[PDB]
Amino acid sequence: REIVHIQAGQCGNQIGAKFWEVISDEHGIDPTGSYHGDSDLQLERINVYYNEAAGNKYVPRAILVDLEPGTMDSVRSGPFGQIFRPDNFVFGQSGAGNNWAKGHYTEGAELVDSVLDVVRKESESCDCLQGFQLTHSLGGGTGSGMGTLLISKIREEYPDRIMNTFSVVPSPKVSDTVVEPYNATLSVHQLVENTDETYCIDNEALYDICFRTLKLTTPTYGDLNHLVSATMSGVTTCLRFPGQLNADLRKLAVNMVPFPRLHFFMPGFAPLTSRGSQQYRALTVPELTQQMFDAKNMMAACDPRHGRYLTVAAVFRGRMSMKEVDEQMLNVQNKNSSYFVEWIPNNVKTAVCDIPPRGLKMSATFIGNSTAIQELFKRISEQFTAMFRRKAFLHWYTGEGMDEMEFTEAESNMNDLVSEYQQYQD
Amino acid sequence: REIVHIQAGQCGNQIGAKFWEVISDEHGIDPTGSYHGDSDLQLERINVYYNEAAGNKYVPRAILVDLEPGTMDSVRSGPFGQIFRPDNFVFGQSGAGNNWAKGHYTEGAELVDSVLDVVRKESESCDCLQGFQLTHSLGGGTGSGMGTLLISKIREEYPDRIMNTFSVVPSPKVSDTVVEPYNATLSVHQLVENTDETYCIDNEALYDICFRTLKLTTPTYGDLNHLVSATMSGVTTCLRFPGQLNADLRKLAVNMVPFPRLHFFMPGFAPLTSRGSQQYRALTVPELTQQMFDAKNMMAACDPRHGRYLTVAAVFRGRMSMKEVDEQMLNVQNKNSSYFVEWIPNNVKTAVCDIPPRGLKMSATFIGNSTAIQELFKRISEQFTAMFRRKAFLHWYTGEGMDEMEFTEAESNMNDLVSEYQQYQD
Amino acid sequence: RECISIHVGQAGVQIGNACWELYCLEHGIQPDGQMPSFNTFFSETGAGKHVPRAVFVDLEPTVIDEVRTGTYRQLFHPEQLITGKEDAANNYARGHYTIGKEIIDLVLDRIRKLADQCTGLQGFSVFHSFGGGTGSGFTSLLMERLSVDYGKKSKLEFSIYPAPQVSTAVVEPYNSILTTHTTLEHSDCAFMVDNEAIYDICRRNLDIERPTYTNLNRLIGQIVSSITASLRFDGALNVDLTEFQTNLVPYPRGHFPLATYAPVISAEKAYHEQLSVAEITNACFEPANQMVKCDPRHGKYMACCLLYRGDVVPKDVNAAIATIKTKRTIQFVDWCPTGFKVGINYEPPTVVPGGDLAKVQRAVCMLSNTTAIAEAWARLDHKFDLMYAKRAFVHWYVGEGMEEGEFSEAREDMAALEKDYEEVGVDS
Amino acid sequence: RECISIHVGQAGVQIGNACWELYCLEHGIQPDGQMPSFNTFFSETGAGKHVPRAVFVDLEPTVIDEVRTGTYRQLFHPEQLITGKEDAANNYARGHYTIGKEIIDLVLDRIRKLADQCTGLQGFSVFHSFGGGTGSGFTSLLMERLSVDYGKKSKLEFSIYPAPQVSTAVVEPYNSILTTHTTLEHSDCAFMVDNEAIYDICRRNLDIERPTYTNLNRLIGQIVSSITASLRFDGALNVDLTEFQTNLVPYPRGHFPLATYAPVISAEKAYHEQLSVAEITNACFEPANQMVKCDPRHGKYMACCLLYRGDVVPKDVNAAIATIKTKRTIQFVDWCPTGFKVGINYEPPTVVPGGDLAKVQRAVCMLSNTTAIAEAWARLDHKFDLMYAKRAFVHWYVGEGMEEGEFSEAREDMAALEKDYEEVGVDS
Ligand SMILES: Nc1nc2c(ncn2[C@@H]2O[C@H](COP(=O)(O)OP(=O)(O)OP(=O)(O)O)[C@@H](O)[C@H]2O)c(=O)[nH]1
Ligand SMILES: Nc1nc2c(ncn2[C@@H]2O[C@H](COP(=O)(O)OP(=O)(O)OP(=O)(O)O)[C@@H](O)[C@H]2O)c(=O)[nH]1
Ligand SMILES: Nc1nc2c(ncn2[C@@H]2O[C@H](COP(=O)(O)OP(=O)(O)O)[C@@H](O)[C@H]2O)c(=O)[nH]1
Ligand SMILES: Nc1nc2c(ncn2[C@@H]2O[C@H](COP(=O)(O)OP(=O)(O)O)[C@@H](O)[C@H]2O)c(=O)[nH]1
Ligand SMILES: [Mg+2]
Ligand SMILES: [Mg+2]
Repeated sequence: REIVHIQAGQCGNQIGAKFWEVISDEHGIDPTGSYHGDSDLQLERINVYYNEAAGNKYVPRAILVDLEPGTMDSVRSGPFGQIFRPDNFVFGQSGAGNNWAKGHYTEGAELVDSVLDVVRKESESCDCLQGFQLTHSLGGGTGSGMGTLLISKIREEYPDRIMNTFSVVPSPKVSDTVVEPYNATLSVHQLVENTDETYCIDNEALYDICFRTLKLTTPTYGDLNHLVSATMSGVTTCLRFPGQLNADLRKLAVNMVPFPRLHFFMPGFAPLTSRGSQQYRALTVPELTQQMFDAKNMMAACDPRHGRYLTVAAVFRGRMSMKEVDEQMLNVQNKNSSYFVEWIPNNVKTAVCDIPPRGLKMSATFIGNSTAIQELFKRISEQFTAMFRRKAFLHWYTGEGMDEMEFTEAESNMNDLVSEYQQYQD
Repeated sequence: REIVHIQAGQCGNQIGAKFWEVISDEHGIDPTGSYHGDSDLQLERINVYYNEAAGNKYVPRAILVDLEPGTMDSVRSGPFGQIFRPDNFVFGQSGAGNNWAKGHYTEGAELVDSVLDVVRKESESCDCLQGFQLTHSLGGGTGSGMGTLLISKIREEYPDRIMNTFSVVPSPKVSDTVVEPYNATLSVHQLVENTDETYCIDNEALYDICFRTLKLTTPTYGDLNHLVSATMSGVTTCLRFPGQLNADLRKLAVNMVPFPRLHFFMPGFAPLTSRGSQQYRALTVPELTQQMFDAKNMMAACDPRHGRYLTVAAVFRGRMSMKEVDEQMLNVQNKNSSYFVEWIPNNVKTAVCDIPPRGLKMSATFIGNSTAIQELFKRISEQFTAMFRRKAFLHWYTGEGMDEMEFTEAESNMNDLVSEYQQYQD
Repeated sequence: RECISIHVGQAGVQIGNACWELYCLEHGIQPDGQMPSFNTFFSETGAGKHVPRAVFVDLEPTVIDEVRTGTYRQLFHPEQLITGKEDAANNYARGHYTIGKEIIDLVLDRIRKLADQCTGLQGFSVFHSFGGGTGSGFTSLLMERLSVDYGKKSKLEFSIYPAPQVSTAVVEPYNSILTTHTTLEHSDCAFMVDNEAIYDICRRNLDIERPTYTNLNRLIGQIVSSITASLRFDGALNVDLTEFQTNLVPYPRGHFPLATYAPVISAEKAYHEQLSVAEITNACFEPANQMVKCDPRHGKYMACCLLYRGDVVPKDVNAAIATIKTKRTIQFVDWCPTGFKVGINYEPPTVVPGGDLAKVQRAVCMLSNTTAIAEAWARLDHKFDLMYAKRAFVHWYVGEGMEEGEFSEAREDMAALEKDYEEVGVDS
Repeated sequence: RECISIHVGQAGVQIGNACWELYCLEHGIQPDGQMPSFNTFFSETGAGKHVPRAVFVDLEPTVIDEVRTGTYRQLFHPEQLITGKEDAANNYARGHYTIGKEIIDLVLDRIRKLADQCTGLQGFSVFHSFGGGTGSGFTSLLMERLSVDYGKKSKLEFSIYPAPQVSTAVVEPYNSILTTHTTLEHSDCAFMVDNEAIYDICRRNLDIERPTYTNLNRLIGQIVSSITASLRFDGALNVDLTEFQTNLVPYPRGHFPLATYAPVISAEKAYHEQLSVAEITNACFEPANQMVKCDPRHGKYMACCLLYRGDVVPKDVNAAIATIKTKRTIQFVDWCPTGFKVGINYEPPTVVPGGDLAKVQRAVCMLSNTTAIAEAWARLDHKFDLMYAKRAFVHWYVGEGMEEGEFSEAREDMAALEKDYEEVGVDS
């Protein structure tokens, strides 16, 4: 029944800053820590993410990890940085510098032991864990590097808990680190087989949505990470709150994974349009389904109609009829039958929660597992190869002891995921 | 049951500005978007042209298209530009410049894909489309050029929907573009066989009516496009509202087209006289029929008594007896038997609606298909030939890749319509 | 002893509106169905509400919506009110085939439901128009199914006869020709009236120069009630609908009895004038009260049925008949002796409050089958021919799957029909 | 004369919520249990509070908590409300085995406690869904134990039939196939309904285009009450649950009678319309009121049971039966003569205040076993096959200890079941 969340890397720490904000919004918990809500449900299932400390203080069940105090400090300095206890800030001193080898292989490795100890302390604080969630970037040093290391140890300690992670996937246009594909390649090599599932977030796609449908001209990462948190929070609240359908994360995982190795997801979100049009929108189930199916409302820079859909999850929040939902999902399946895989009859699955997100009447979360995902892997693998041949920045990595044959195997493994998507693309 | 309207070109955009104004007048819809009427019928069949968006907002089911933001902006700036959603403004940047080749063949072609996507989104928003209507100029770059391109694709997607268009036909005296007959020729070549029907509006004739019977000395295009919208709105309201006769657009199309290729129409309108005489007018069915038959009340610069009438539609709005209407139409047929074609017994058909246009007790719309129409084609074809031989401005067109043999075929096709009118003129 | 009314198309439904209004007027039926008091047409609920056993079909929502928003919306059961979304467009090709054929199954199942509600289905009658898309298109489609399921029940049709001078439907000849082909062969009897002729009646006998359809249909309703309400009510000679068929249809082709109705008199014209049974029947043989523009003197009679309301004594009727048989110029076909059906109901004639017709104490309806009808077909023949020779409007049918041969064929069937009239005209 | 209701899973419990609400409506039971007035289902306390003899199982706290916070939280005994912490995840492998198997012992002991409270346990019935983790997983686990301890008691199951078009559970075929394997062999009879078919009922007979599960379960509750409340109440022909089993199950396989219910009528549709017993039963043989999307005309009937509420006279029933036997197109299997069970209760039909269905004076429930069910299995066969051929999602079961052979086996058992339907279809 409970979940532990660990954030890492500057990305992960800033995403989590919005995530937790939202969760407390959902439950009426003040930036200082106490509960000042107003709904029974708000406290009722609070356990999944909060420990109530003496005084009616709620402690977010999460660990903030970094290798630079300053980022942690900036998190702590805002509202909701006060709700986190000092003991959840685990950090070192001297960066990682966006270096996998430092993060995973060497220096960051050193910190992980202290992180894990706190993890253990929290695992004991829970009655019964459902699972763990981690937030991070695929091409980052602590985000992926150190984060991955941690994941391998947590999974080891808890094989029976859900291990998932959401991660920022290097967008085709904006890479920061020259070896960002290298770090990503290494994380695939480690993560894929050490996780139950991973979500693919593309900032470029997010920037398109924010202007494309939301028509906004000023977003920052906090605004885009709001959208990220909308999908993350969407998933777990249902599990938390009363609904109609089947509201268990593990069951979601079961329904979305047809094969042990292909567990990559494309998140999307509805409704998600500018205020101008809000006066011209109608709120129906087909309306949400139109926004959910549309590739432009995906947060991943993929194109599901290019690939084939293996699995689709449609999560609904708010009062909807069962009939309408059933029929519209069927219609989707029918009309987009050319994209769905024939091996899975009725490949579109649903989940229904009766609690709407604060401020909306209804909402829906799109989760997909298509073959289209392989295109991201292909882009990375290719870029990787070029760098691999030149050893760009690999003296930094090999200087910290990372061996090229390990990287070679990582490359293969990327190619293996692509070939397996092809094996089920048919 | 529903209709989608697309406006294009500066002409089309300004005509539509009046058209939609009128439709909202008909239903009591405020310039800002909400419904503030007062009749049951006003909302009852609103679906054909409006989507009700959340908040009792009505969205006109139409797309505004241009290649210059400024025209679009001017439309948006007035009342009823606020009722259109931003998503219905599809435009590029850099004109067309009244160049078919740019509009259709090259640059405007690029935009059409985004237009069509929105079209598709609306086709899904409808329950059941009856058809589509487009407003444009025959000699214009985006009006005809880009507009035609769009039509060919919409027809392709929906063979089973009504495709009609109203278009400004180059008046003998006022052409703006030197190659306006060229653009028109090309549009015939493309449109005639890619449309179910097209209406022929002559501004010169309109300027004569406004002074001739309406005795006005200040009109602008908005006043003349009011008259245009009177005929357009006249047609669709009946379909929308309760009547006596047969109020379906498709049925109108069926009754007015005797031959697959000859579908050109001459709109006219009654009552349509100055206020002075309004104190000396009587309102009877023969009164309307006198105004309807009279060639001077036609909006097309043709002369129906010069040619032969193939089909006539008389649409009536307001309470009239069936007897009177029947008898007067018969009388018309009888007295003007020398103009009607002998192959069609009782060539004058009627349609009756019981709802009068706001402010009038009664009104009638004249729709005709005569052979006289061919005279317009003849004027254009001739002018075309001269230009064709000289290639006036064809370097602009051939510079954008338009081939002269395509134009040659276009010329033939114009001549073919004339010969077919002759074939049924007898 | 039950029957079903079927209203297809605007014409069918708007006429029906008048008809059911009149039946309400016949018994004092409230808009909600409450009747304080004719179960041959109506089905009773435990609230004492009665439901008119009828089906309303329109492929365009509007007219049925007109019903749904009027007073009689409470009377009609929502399932009786059947509507599609799109029209036939004046066109058999869509009415009978492409469009109407999709909904007809529903329609039939509502009919069958009512047929199961009937305990002794005597039969039914269909109200429509010869020129329209649903009016004639869909209509024949229905007959195609009803004649299978209800093969032994009365199949009476009532249709508006296309006015020779005014018609709003350019392909009406084509529609009507196709219906001939398909209705002749399926239906038992089709009756028709001409709105133009009716206008002349309104202006000459009612003195009204402003008739609308809402006037025109009241007059039609009168005629219909004489044969529907009053034939179920008590009289001397209680004539049934099956009896009507058995007394009006002489051949297995169709036949097409035309309506004539006298009295049609304005209130002022009723003053200062005393009608007798005989005088009313004199009026019935006058061209002037002929409800179809076709000259009674042109053709020869084959059938004739006179149905009486109110103060009618058979004694007087007998005398009247004697004079119409011998005094008039009514030529009749050899085949027939003058066995004219006399229906005599004690049930008085009724008048619509706020209507045009005067309160009368007695009334006579006349049905007649005359050879002059072939001229009506001749009208259609040429109108069809003209269009068909040019092939004007042909693409509006061809695109729906119609065949040109079929159209020729249908014309030929009409020609055959005309020839059979020719045959009957030849006395033998 | 007692029985136990068992509600497993959300579907089981939320349906149960409607069911127990209806039983409260049947007798005027207050949320606190106070009843001023059916002890076959209820156990009485000295306060006059009655406890519904039922067990509620959910492995996720939430739904039971919904009960615990609602009005009926006072009605239910805290021990009846059993909850785990974690879910089955749509998965038999956890529902039947890994997770649900841990709590089941508690569950059984509460059942046994109630069995000891029963003095004359007639039997019980289990509410669940064919696709879910607890809905079908745990459910069969329970049957495995209940069939030992209560081997001679009624083992009736009610389950939601997976909609062919909409399903939220991607491995539902796999779940349902595994249940077939284990339920066929243990249960006595399983009934099922299709929410999609129900939606069609709601939109056509109730005229509602917005059904939620809270509507859908009211309708289910109606059907259930007819066979649960009214079978314990007085009538002409008082039919027991054991009698139901003894009159509905023809073979030792299972059988799966499907529900049909007529009247399902909106208040406005009830107006202007008079239903008789015969008319209601006519509706019962219409595909249109079939609660499962499976065509009654496709298969052949094997069993049929009609249960009557309110104003039903056997006299009329007899006539109705005569016509359904002879008028309809109902083909039936040789084996069977038409001995259709007629249950006739004087107990009137009841309606939920604020519900959609009209107050009716009489009502008929129909159970039927048709050969068309094999097509439902065919649907599952291919859905299973597709997944299984690719081995999509297989790791979610394998990791819990499931065997691939087992899955093949279960499919084969289904195939055998289909073959037995084939057999029955062959007349002999
Ligand atoms: N007497 C009478 N004739 C009518 C009435 N309404 C229409 N008609 C006539 O019937 C014909 C009109 O048919 P429409 O209304 O065009 O068509 P429809 O038969 O309802 O079916 P669609 O073509 O598909 O709309 C014309 O000949 C009219 O003169 C009416 O209320 N009374
Ligand atoms: N009629 C009806 N069907 C329902 C209801 N709730 C769910 N269902 C259907 O039953 C199935 C859903 O099962 P779930 O809710 O996912 O699962 P569960 O069986 O409760 O058990 P878990 O999978 O472990 O949560 C779907 O086919 C739903 O359409 C309900 O209240 N009424
Ligand atoms: N959405 C999102 N992406 C971020 C944020 N911060 C850094 N990123 C992305 O993360 C990548 C850089 O890795 P970084 O987080 O600096 O690595 P680390 O800090 O060394 O673990 C780039 O692709 C950025 O676009 C953020 O707050 N939101
Ligand atoms: N009635 C009418 N004609 C117009 C309007 N605007 C331009 N026109 C006519 O359209 C022709 C010019 O084409 P234009 O609309 O400028 O082409 P485009 O804008 O490049 O697509 C001329 O014959 C004008 O008389 C208008 O608002 N009303
Ligand atoms: Mg559940
Ligand atoms: Mg009509």
